[PDB]
Amino acid sequence: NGNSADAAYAQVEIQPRANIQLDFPELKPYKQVKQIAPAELEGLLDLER
Amino acid sequence: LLNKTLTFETETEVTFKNANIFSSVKCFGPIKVELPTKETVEIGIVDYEAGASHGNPVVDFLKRNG
Repeated sequence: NGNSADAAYAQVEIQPRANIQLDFPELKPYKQVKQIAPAELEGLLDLER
Repeated sequence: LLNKTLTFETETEVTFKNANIFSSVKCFGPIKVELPTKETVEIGIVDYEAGASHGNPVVDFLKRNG
């Protein structure tokens, strides 16, 4: 049966390359962020300081 | 068969489909064993038949193994 039965069969593999990442922090959706801090904190801190 | 020596005396008839694909293969003729006199004697037959084929698997087998 030659090399048309044993060639459309031998699959292609994918060796990974190195996507080096800067590892900036995960920002969560605002609704999840208000759960962490007390509700009273909004408007309370001077962020200049 | 163990420690015996075998000889395959083989003819192959072959009709065609294209240049490359045989529409029929036949490969026959006797298998012989060497005796302790070195005379050979028919013990067996080759009896390969086939339709569409890109080769004769018998002669391939015996090129590698024999």
